[PDB]
This record gives sequence, structure tokens and C-alpha cells, in this order.
Amino acid sequence: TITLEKKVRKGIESLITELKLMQAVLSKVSKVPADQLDEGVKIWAGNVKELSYQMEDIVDAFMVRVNGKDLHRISAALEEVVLQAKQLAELRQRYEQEMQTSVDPRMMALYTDVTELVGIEETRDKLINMLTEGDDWSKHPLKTISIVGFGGLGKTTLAKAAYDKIKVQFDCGAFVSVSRNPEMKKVLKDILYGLDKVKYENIHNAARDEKYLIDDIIEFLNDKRYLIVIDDIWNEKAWELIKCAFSKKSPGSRLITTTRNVSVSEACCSSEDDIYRMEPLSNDVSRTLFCKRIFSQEEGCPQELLKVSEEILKKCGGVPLAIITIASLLANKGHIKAKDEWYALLSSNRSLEQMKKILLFSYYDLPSYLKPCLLYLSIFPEDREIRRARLVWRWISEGFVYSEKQDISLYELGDSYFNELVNRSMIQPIGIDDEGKVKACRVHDMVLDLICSLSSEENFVTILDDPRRKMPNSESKVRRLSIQNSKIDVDTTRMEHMRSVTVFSDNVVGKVLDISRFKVLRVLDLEGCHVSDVGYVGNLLHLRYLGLKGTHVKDLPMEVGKLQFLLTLDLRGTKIEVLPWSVVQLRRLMCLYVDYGMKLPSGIGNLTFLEVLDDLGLSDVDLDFVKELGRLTKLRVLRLDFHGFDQSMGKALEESISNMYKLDSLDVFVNRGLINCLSEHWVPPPRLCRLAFPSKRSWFKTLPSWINPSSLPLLSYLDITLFEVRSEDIQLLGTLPALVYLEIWNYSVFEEAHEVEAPVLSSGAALFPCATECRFIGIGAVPSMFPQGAAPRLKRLWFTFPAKWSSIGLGMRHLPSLQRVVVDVISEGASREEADEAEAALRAAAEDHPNRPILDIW
Amino acid sequence: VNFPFPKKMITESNSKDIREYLASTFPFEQQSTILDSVKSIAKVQIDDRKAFDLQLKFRQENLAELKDQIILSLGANNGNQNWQKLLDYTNKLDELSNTKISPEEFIEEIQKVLYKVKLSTSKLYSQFNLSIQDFALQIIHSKYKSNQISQNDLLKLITEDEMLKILAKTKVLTYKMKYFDSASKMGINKYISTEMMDLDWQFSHYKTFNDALKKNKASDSSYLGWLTHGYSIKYGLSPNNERSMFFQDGRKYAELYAFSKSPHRKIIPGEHLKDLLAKINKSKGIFLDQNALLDKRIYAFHELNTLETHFPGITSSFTDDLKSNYRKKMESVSLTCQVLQEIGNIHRFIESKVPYHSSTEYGLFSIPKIFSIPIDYKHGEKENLVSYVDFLYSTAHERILQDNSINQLCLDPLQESLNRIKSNIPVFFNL
Ligand SMILES: Nc1ncnc2c1ncn2[C@@H]1O[C@H](COP(=O)(O)OP(=O)(O)OP(=O)(O)O)[C@@H](O)[C@H]1O
Repeated sequence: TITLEKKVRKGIESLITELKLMQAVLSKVSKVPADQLDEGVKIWAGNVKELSYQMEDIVDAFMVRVNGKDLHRISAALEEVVLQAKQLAELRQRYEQEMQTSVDPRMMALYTDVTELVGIEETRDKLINMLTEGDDWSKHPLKTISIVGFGGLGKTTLAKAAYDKIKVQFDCGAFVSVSRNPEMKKVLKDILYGLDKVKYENIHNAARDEKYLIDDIIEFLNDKRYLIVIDDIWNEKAWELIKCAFSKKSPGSRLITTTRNVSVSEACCSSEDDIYRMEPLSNDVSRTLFCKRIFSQEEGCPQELLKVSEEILKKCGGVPLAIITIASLLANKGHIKAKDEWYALLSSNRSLEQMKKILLFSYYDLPSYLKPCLLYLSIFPEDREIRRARLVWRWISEGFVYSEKQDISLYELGDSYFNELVNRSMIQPIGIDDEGKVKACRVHDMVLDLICSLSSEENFVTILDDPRRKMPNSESKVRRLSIQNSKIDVDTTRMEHMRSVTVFSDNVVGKVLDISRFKVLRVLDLEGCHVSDVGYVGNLLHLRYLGLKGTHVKDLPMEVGKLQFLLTLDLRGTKIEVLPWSVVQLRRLMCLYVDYGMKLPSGIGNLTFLEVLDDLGLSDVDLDFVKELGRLTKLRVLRLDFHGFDQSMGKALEESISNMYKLDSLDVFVNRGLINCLSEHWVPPPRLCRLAFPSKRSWFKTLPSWINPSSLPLLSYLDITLFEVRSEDIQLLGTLPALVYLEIWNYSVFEEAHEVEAPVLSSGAALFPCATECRFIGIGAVPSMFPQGAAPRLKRLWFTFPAKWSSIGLGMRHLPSLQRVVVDVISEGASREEADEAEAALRAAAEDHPNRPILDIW
Repeated sequence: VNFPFPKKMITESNSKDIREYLASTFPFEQQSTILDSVKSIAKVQIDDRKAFDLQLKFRQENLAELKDQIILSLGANNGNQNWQKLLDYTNKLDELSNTKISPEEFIEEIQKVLYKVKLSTSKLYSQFNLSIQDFALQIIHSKYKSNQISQNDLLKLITEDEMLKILAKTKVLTYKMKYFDSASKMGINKYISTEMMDLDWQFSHYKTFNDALKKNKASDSSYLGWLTHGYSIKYGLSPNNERSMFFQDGRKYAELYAFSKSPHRKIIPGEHLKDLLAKINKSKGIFLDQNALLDKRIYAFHELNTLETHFPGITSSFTDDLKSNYRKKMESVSLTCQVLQEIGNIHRFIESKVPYHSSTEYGLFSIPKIFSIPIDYKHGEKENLVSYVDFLYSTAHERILQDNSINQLCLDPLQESLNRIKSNIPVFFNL
């Protein structure tokens, strides 16, 4: 039986090498647009993909289950898959026989008539003012503007409009377009030929290197005012090289650039005030464009078509490209289509092919390791929004995230992937998480349709709706399933090799299908369903992600200890009370979500690698527990509850916390009273970046001593409720380097009967660098707070003002960037005649400010 | 057949008779009525000193009676439950109850007994425990009313956390144990609000504490309300069958308090405020659709009512409130619950009129047999009762709004109760 072991080891190593080679080939193939592949390579690539799936499964089985029967099965599968690989190779070799270029579809749009653009005037004039901006604009240094957004939004159209409008007030200008994979010689020759068609008429035939072309451009632009537009920049090196030709200084010249990428725009412009962000049209403008495109002369929509029109316009989203293409589709110049045909289109040609080809540029440009992470978005329903933590943990579980470096955490890699997807304008971010990051994301609908078609053409994902998207006609091997309409019934007797199941139905029939037959699973996601108990979760042996959130589960089988591979375990909103003991024996576990009302077993110190722990109970617990807490060393998020926890042992807890070197966020929730932990001389962890005490009824005393800017060099969030605030407490907050967000409560003002005291700031300038929001709830003063001009980035101020102090000046010209102020007045001490006086006074003080912020007196 | 509603406008003439009748008969003395809201039913002339020493005698008799039962329950017990321990508890109970002592000693011993009763074999065992706690805090209330204890110390006693976590537990559990079967047989248990618990003479003392906090610290009063509603949901007075969004969790009260101190948070909400307001709008929508089930609408009403009564203005959204016009609906349902509770009180009082009902119909130790209000029909009673029920229904029929979307929750309970009452009043009036 020894030789069995050795043979199996050898076979597995061979499979690993073969997998590397296959992935290299597939990544190489998947770059070519579909119009340049031939059928042979496409078919062969599909078959290679299937073989890759099978070999991955075999390798994983060996890694998990390692006896006689297992080794025998593994050897059988090994032999079979090797045979199939050889056969496919011969097949390809048998029928191999060796035996122009199209133009960019976006080129025709430059010759569209100008009387067909609907709502440009406003944006056009705003951009023109952003360019000139004054009377002596012809004497200021060179300036660069940039425009960003997603495809089809109308960037080059706006640039063309402004250029044609104001080109008269310059000496020379050009309008050049850079593509995805550019040749720098061609770009420089284009600039030269655009500057003077007569002198450099034959410049496209010259053969010099880039240095001499750059020298020519520099010599021609000497002592001239120029306006130059550069279009469709796709990465950084291109701009880094082209920037050399505009190195000299020339008073009065202007540059414009347009792009889809945000970092490129940050690299072009100097200040973040020189960035224009395109935004979609409003509803009325979109509707007029629609009507003008289809009902062109009548401009009268019949009534029966109103509501389908409105739903279609909502699906378009205000993007002119989609509006135009769908309007041409429904126009059918011969005849307007019928209402039922409109419905059919809504539920579900040259212009359509062009739009698809245009939008796919951003997909064909991604790095190879980001393409699966994008297709994975086709699992979720249409219009809802997606939590990012869910996405990141599922990506890690599926195996899309990996690296070879020794000192890297997969969580931050996944976060980087998400931020990169947002950077390329393919995802709309929404909200702010409770750990300082994005909360959720949204996807445009046409993009969603493109993604669904792409992922369906490769058996990446199979969706189950009843009206559309039924079971594939001829497919025996399905890997990832997504149940959205519970009306259907499922066979699930041929789906031996599943990998991931997800149910989106509130329906009872959703829990009907049997799961214990998918002997190889990695992702089980039943969030929201009404399943009641799962005893079959053991015997799965392959899981990585177990998501049970918002389900009616009362208790877990005491066999989860068998799942030696289990990254995530999500239990929130369930009815569980006490976790089974065997949970201690899950050595690989990186994330544990739980409610504070659940009892944890004793030996929690064994769970190293824990990177996220949510809502510890910390009640009815002895000391060895709080000492074990000090062993989880690589832990980046923590949340406590202090509910029944006895505040006599806080010192051990603070030592255990100070033991965690890597850490970003921290919460402490306390019902009432004085917080008896985190005493002075604590030495917080160095990398801390976010701190919060959301209690609002449990105070600190004067202030923690460890808030000095040396101990907490990094901090971008703070939320504290003190007992009594001093005047030289805000000073210590001025000392903090970053402190983007801040919120302080004065406990004595509300709960006790103390009165609002005016704090005074002194002895310094630039007190609050990078403070965009401040909420001094309980204590307020506008002028004396900010002397000389400090915090030149604030945008929202919250302060309190007694009506007694009607007779201090409310001048808002210390602070340039003000945009919003929320005030509340205390009127019992002073009479109403002083009250309305102070009201009108601060109103005028807000009106004088040039930015003209908004007020609220409350 | 449905008996038609009485249609009378309230007269000071019969007001006099009904008023002295309520002021004379025992159970209606310590309770107040909705009819106090009427224009002219004035002239109460009541003094609380006599009612107070009456309560003293009642408490003495009830503690003595339960002690009597405790000895014999220790005599023959099915698995010894250390009943002499509860006996020592009632021993120190009577001790503290009889003597005058210094305020500090009373504080110490009250806290000791209360904190050690804090920490399942028999059911009436637990009933005895609950009655011990209730009698202890009743002693507290009487002692405060006896001017032997200041206000400062009373607050320092009640405002500390553990006492707050006990008041609600007792206030809900005792009411359940005492009135649940009566409410079920009467068929009104589906309309039982924690808001109107302290309107029975059995729970007047609680009310005192309540206004005391409204005296001094409104924050703690609102906290006590938010606590008692959660405790009521927990012990199954109102089953929702899945989960409560915002009542059992500690981090929800923090958000509510934060909003209550600086309201502008509602305009610029955080995430927890966001999903709070989303759940509120969802429950509102559920409450304002007529062919949803009754239990869901009642549960939604109870939750929204508690939120609005303790944290004012959070449930309000200006525009849609007028198109829905649900505010007056809320007031109508509240009025219905109050009047239904009073009708149940009257129905329970009727049992005192039975020739053979020595057994109390209110609950364990509700009334000591030393008083045991008798069967003696008096001159006024036979007229005053029917007049009072007719006046109740007449006063109610006016303020209720009439629309079938809202008719489902306020009209038919009143109609069914009027039917049951008009059917059973005579048969009891004969014999
Ligand atoms: N205000 C408008 N009214 C009517 N049509 C418009 C308007 N703005 C843009 N369009 C149409 O949208 C189509 C695409 O716009 P355009 O190509 O300028 O966007 P883009 O930002 O250049 O896209 P990409 O980023 O792919 O280059 C053009 O055919 C243009 O006719």
C-alpha cells in the first residue's frame, strides 16, 4: 500500500503542473474579441475548460480526504482524466489546417448633426467657465481639466462642443484620440498634423523616434496659446510620456482629457477641483430625447404606451447611448411596434451589436485575475444592492483570491480587488460600512444583461427563473446554481459536481430541494430563507462558507467539528442561544459573525487566524476566557458588549487587547454608568484607525490620556461621550494628524442640569487639518473655535447656541469650504424677543458666506 | 342579531348618581374611569387616606393568608422545594411591613430580599415567588406614600439598573398570571396593551412610580417603557412568531435615545437609523392594509403605539400621513383597548353578584376573604350598572372613526362585547 501512496503523490504533482499550463493557455485565449477567434480554437478552449474543472476536483478530493477505498477511487479517477486529456490532444491535432480590420464604432458619432443633442447648453457653459474663469485667464499658468464616467455617457461629445465653441480665442489647437493599445509615434504624429496641416502635411510618413517628434512639438508651440484635447486615455504610461511635450511654461494655454478610469484623472489634474464628473440626464430630458427620437414630429405619446415607456426609461438609467439604441429598436422606421411587443422587449440588429461591442471594452481590459470576480455578479437579482463583505468572503471561498507572498492577508487582497472594480467605473458604490469602508454596490441593468449572457455561454452560472432562463436544454454538468423563482421544481440528480448553491426566495418551496446529495460543496448560502433546521451540514467535508443569516435555525448539530476547512460562519438573526462545544475544533476559521446574546464555549483561544470577530458576549465569563482572548494575534476587527461583564477585571482585558498588534477597528458598547476599562497607561495598538463608543449614556471621565497624537498617529474616526468637556480638550484633538471624522457628546448637559459653556481655542493655527465633519453635540461656538482660519476642509458643522448669548460674532468667512450647518437653540433663559433676534442674526451670518450653506435651527 | 348602540348625551343629573355610586362601591373607588374625560361629570369628593389604610389592611390580610397556605404547603410537598425559605421571606416581609424603622435599614433589607429572590420545579411555587416580589414592592409604594421615605432616596432606589429590570418583569408577569384566562374567556386578550396596564386598582402602585420618573428623569421613564414592552413580547402576550426588529436588542435603545436628544439625526441618518426607519415604514404599511390578517395588524399597532408614546415624533412623516390619515386611527384603537379593559373589569365585577361565588374571580390573593365583597344587591346597583355600560358605549361611539378599512379592529370588538354583555346581564340579574 506504500506504492499506492507514492504513485498517487506523483500523479497529483503532475496534475498541478498541467493545471498551471492550462490556465496560462485559457487566459491567453480569453483576450481576443469574439470577432477574431476562429471556431476551432473556441471549441477546443471550451473542452479544455471542462477538463480543468475535473482535475481541480480530483486534486481537492485528495487534499481533503488524506484509506484503501479512497486511494482506489482517486487512482481510478486519475487514470480516467489522464486518458481524456490525451484523447482531446490527439483530436485537436487531427483537424488543424493553417490555410481586414474594422473601424472603431465610436468614430461615426463625431459626425452626428448638432441639432440632435438635447441638453448640452448647461454643461457646455459650465465647462467653458471652468476653462476661462475670469478676465485675465489669458495670463495664468497652464491648466488641465479631466472628464470621467462610464461608457456611453457623452464625454467626447461635450468636449467637442466646448472645443468648437471657444477655439477662436487661441492660436493653435488639436483633437486627438488615444485608443486602448496605443503606438506613441502615431499619437505624436497626429498632434503634429493637427497643429498645422500644411507644414507637417506628410508627417505620417517620417521615420524618427519619439525624442525628435517631441522636440518638434516643443519647438512649434513656442510663444503661442494653445487648446488641446486628448481623448480616451486608458492607463498611466501613455499620459506619462505625452506630458513631456507640454513641459515648458506657457501662460494662457489649456488641456482637456477624457477617460473612463479614475486614477488616471487624478494623475492628470493637479487639484481635485479640476475634475469634472459626468452624470446622467434627468428624467424630463431623457423623455424628450426619447420622444424626439421616435415620435419625432408628433412628440405625443399615446396613453397605452405611457407606463411601458416609463419602465423602459427607468431601465435605461439616463445614459444617452442606451436611450438612443432602444429608441431606434422600437422606432422600426417603417412602423411603430405594438404595445404587447413593447412589453416583450421590456421583459427581455446593428445598433444593438454596436452598443454591446462598445460596452465590452471595459471587460476586455481587465487583468486576467479579475474577470471571474466580475462574472460572479451575475448570481444576484436585478435591481437590489449587494453587501461587499458577502462578496469578498464568497470570492475567497470559491478560490479566486490567492498569492504566494508569505505575509499577506487574503481579506485585504479581496478588498483591493473590489476597490479596483469600483475604480474602473463598472460598479456604483453606496453607503459607508460600520468599519469605515463601502457598504454596498449597484450595477447598471444593460451591464447586467451583458454579464449574464457572457457567464451563461460558459456554464459559469445557471439561473432559475420560470418565465425566462429555464434549465439548459442539453447540459449534464452544472457547477453553480442560483434559485430566484421558487415556482420551478429541480431535478438535482444529475448535478453531482455542484460547487455553490444560493436561494433568493422567501418561499417555502425553496427549502424543498434536497441538499445532502451534493457531496462536494464549497458555498452554501441560505440568507433570508425560512429553513428551520439543518442536521445534514455535517457529512459535507468540503464547505468553506456557511451562510445562515435571518433564518429560523434553533440549534446546530454537534458535528460541525468535522469541517476542518471552513473560512466563514455567519449566524445573525437566528434563534440560537448556545453554540456547540465542538466549534472550538475548527482550526482554519477566519470570520465569525454572532449576536451578543449567544454563549461561546470555553477553549476559544485555539481559533488562531481569526481576522474578524463580531459582537462578543462578555457576560458570565471567568478570567481564563479574557486571558485566552489575548492569543488571537492577527485580528483586525473587534466588537464587545460589556453587558453582564463584571467591571473588576478590565485590566486583563486591556492587556489582552494591547497584545493585538495588527488591528483597525474597535467598538465598546456599555449600557450605563462610568466605563471602568481602558485605563491610562494602556499603550494602544499602533495601527488603530477607527474607534467608537456608541453608548451615548455611559460617559468617560475627563479624557483618556492616551489620545495624544504620538500614540495614535493614524486615526480617521472618533466618537466619544464625555462627562464634562473642558476648553483644552478640543486642543488635544487639534493635535491629531488625520482625524477625518469626529463626534463628541457632553453627558452633563443632557442627563445632569449643567448649562452650555463656551469653549475657547487658542495658541495655534492649522488646528484641524483634514477635518471634513465635526459634531460638537452639547457644546457650540463658531468664531472662537476657529481662529486665523483653521480646518480649511470642514463641510458640515453641528453646534449648540443658547439664546442668552444674543449679545461673539457668527462670521463664517474663517472657513472657506462650509456647505452645511445644523444648529439648535436653547430658549428658556432668554425671551422670544432675543430668540428670533438671534435666529435672524445667524441666518444673515450664513447668507453672507459665498458658498451659502444651509441652516437648521431645530 | 346585533343589539343597537345606546345613543345618550351625558347629563350631570345621572352623572351625580353614577359618580357617588363609583365613589361608594369598593372596586370602583381606587380605579379611575374614561368618563372623567367627559365635559361635565365633575364633583368627585374623594379622599385617599381611607383608601390608603384600606390598602394597608388588604396587604396585611393577604400576606397573612399566603403565609397560612405556606405552612400547609410545606407540610405535604411533592419534592421538597425549601418552602421554609419562602416562609422566611414572608417573615421578613411582615417584619418590615409592621414596624417603623430608619429609611436606610428599610433600603438595605428591601434590596437584600429583592436581589436574592432574583435567582422551576412547581408552577404555583413560582406564583408564590412572584407574589412575594409584588407584595414587597407594594410595601415600598405604601411606605413612600406613608411619608416615611423621601423622594431623593426613592429615586436612588428605583433608578438603579436592577430595580428597573425587575419592575417590568413583575408588572407584566403578574398581570398575565392574574388576568390571562379571564381575557381569553372574554375574548379580548388580543387587545391587551402594556400602555394601559397601570389603570387597574391592582396595579396602581406602579403608576405612582411611573409619574415619579415623569417627575424627575424622563429618560428613565421612556427606558422603562421600552423595557416593559420587550418583556411583554418575550413572555408571549403578543406572539409575532418570527422575531422583533427593535425591542429585545440593547443597541436599539441607544439609537432611539440619540435621536431623542438631537432630532436632526433623522434627516441625515446613519445605517442603524436607516434600517430602523425602513422597518418602521414596513410595519406601518402592514398596519394600513385591510385584508391582511388581524393579528399582524394588531401587533403592528402595538409596536407603533409604544414607539410613538415613548419616543415622540419618530414615526411621523409629514406628507403621506394625510393621505393615509392613520393618526386618528391609532387614537381610535387606543380608545377601544381602554374601553374593552373597563368592560372586562365590569364583567369580572358581575361575578361578585353571584349568590355562590365565595371564590375570587380576579386571581390569587386579589381579595382577602375578610372583606369578600358580598352578594347584597343594593338599591342603586341594578340601575347604575346598566346606565354605566350604556354611557360607556355612548361615549365610545362618538370619537371612533367609521371606515371599513379601520372598522375591522375597533367596531366589531365593541359590537361583539355589547352583544355578550347585553345577553348575559339579564340572566345574572335574575339570579
Ligand atoms: N446630450 C445628448 N443628446 C443626444 N445624444 C447624446 C448626448 N450626449 C451623448 N449623446 C450620444 O451618445 C453617444 C455616445 O456618446 P459619447 O461616445 O460621446 O460618450 P463617451 O463618453 O465618448 O463614450 P466612451 O467613454 O465609450 O468614449 C453618441 O452617439 C452621442 O450621439
